[PDB]
Amino acid sequence: AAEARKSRDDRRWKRVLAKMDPEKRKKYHGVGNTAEHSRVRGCTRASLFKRTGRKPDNIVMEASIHLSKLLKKRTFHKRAPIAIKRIRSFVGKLMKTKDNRIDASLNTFIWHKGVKGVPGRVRVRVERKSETRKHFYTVISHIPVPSFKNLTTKVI
Amino acid sequence: HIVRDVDRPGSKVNKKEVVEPVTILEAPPMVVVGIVGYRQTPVGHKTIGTVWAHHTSVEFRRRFYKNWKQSAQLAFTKRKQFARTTEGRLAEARTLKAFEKKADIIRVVAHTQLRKLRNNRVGVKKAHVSEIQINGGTIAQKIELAKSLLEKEVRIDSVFQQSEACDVCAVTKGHGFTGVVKRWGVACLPRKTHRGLRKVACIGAWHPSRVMYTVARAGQHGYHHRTHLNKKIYQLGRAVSMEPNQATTAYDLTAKTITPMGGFVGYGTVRNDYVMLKGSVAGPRRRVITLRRPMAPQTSRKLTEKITLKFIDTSSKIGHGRFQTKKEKSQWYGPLKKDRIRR
RNA sequence: UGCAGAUCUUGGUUGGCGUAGCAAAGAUCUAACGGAAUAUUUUUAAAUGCAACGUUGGAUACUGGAGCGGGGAAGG
RNA sequence: CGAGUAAAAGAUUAUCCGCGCAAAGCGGAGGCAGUCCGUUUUUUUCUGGGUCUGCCGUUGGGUGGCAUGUGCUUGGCGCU
RNA sequence: UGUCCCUCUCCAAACGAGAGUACAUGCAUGGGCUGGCAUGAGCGGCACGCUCGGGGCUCGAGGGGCACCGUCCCGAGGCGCUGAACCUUGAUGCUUGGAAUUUCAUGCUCAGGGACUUU
Ligand SMILES: [Mg+2]
Ligand SMILES: [Mg+2]
Ligand SMILES: [Mg+2]
Ligand SMILES: [Mg+2]
Ligand SMILES: [Mg+2]
Ligand SMILES: [Mg+2]
Ligand SMILES: [Mg+2]
Ligand code: NA
Ligand code: NA
Repeated sequence: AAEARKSRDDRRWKRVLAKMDPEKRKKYHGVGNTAEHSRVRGCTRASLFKRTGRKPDNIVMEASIHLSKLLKKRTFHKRAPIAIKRIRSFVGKLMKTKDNRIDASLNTFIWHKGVKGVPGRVRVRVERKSETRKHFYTVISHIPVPSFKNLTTKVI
Repeated sequence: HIVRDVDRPGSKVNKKEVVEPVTILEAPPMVVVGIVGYRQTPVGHKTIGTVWAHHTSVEFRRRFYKNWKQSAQLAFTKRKQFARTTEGRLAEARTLKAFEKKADIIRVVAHTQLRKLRNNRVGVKKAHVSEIQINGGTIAQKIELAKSLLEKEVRIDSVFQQSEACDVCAVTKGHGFTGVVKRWGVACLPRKTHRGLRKVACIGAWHPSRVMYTVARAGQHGYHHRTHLNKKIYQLGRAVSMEPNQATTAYDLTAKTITPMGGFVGYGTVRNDYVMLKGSVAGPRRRVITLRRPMAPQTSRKLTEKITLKFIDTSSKIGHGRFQTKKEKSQWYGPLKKDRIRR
């Protein structure tokens, strides 16, 4: 009952706005859907998201976390323990899991500059596994990089 | 802030330049959807009825729901099925006849267009609704204007004029629970005071044996409704899509818009019509503010002065801005390292 | 040999009240193991089993030889 | 269950609307068949098609206005 | 049919309460913009480096030490690559809707879950 496929008003408006495109001088900068470096007018961006099935249980993801924006004006002797909790909640929300192992390589990197010197940015490798209802858990490890520029999230 | 020349005989700044801070407010056009009428009784004014427009937008109907995207969205559906029928037309004529016969005040229901104000930081999508009174003419003439305005846009340039004054109604910035020193301005106590010095020493006499309402106490400060008077209108600008040279005056031929370099902090870009008011207004950025026609008499030399702007500042409000335009900054610096990579 | 009070005696119960607080001596983190203390649902995974404990390895940090080092008297 | 409108104005508010002074007076209103109930004045309902306006949601089409991606005014199509 | 709780934002906020959003450029990451500081590490000395494939440029040091005159080394600082390098929204700056020999670009959502409403 809640199907409501519709998607017709987009069809009507796009054929209409094409109809009176003929003018002496068009102006109307973005009204025509033919434009560069612009969104698609008439529908939401989320309507263009490719919908597939549920992702498999075993996936690997590489992502960067901006830590300095999560630790601003925080009490000094709490920064390293707080950063561990923030990373756990960051990954857990994405993977929909409550069991997240931190692993020694990542724990050493967070603590390697003292309790008040947590690095601003970190790159992590996240792997989700299942074992036996089924139980899902995540292992988080460190990925050393020379520079963080031009790096975006990837799925293996 | 701006620069202008003042005309004030007998003053020390007569025919001289001054610098005046101003406030910029974005004003997308409003939409009129309803008509209401009032009658006078020995106990006050009473509403007679309401005439609604046949077609209303989604942003208006969003106001009557807490979760619009997960609801049935049935508001005004029954009235739409009935309003234009033969019985519906008769019912509307009956209400309009009542307005003509026995009404005293005529007002119109209007709402804002948040969709046209494409602001990234203003999160609300349901429109703001308010009532606007119609002044002037007889009751019949007031109703005629309201009917012609139904289901149409109203632009701010048709209500106000440049070099006019106006009144501002707004809610001030909040501060939460506050002590007496900041809330009321009382004096602090000497340094040797046991148990703290940011207090009132004596809060009453022995008799009457209670604390009175005139004594300063700690509590909520800020977030109050206020009405301020006599704010001059320095400019009524139009949308940047139509005319881009918003901040170009007859004495400064540089082509620029009203948005400063780097954008207004916490707000963004001004994309629609706007009004420039002299001085400050209550509330933080992104808040909705009502402007109304003046209440006090407008006959003083200050109130009737004609305003002619000479310079408008558009430097960055982050840091100490020293460039008026992007082109000016790229003329000071030559080609940088990144540009060298491109070429 | 008769109790309502003597800031009466001895027991018990009581509002205040889940309240006031449990704030000197800088500080803990992670994986594995142990444990009844879990990964506890019938009426996919998160939104329905939280929180906390010891040992070992690794990390971080403190005492800083007038020492939370190693030995004695008095006392126990 | 203990009933008071800073409301209307009539077969005791029932038994239609519009104009009009609680006037004078003057305008508009679809028809046919069953059923089911009924103490009369063209009795109440419920039912069925045939149908004609105003009007929905529509199939597309072209004219247009509004601040120009979102909805309207037109003008037809077949649909309640 | 609707309201609230969990999850998300901040014009609000001691806790309640509020403004909002309900697959949304919503969130995340990156790129540009606007700003802050003041020229990174490394390498080098008439060119085989730097600057305007070939042509024009331009290139320090108080001192000291080996090895029979130059050559090879130690040396704070200085010069070139270099208005470099780093930071820039987070209790919460801008940009995916004016134009522009450039300003935005990817990733994640996969029937949201629960309580009450006698309606
Ligand atoms: Mg004292
Ligand atoms: Mg500033
Ligand atoms: Mg007794
Ligand atoms: Mg307590
Ligand atoms: Mg204490
Ligand atoms: Mg110490
Ligand atoms: Mg020490
Ligand atoms: Na004292
Ligand atoms: Na000792």
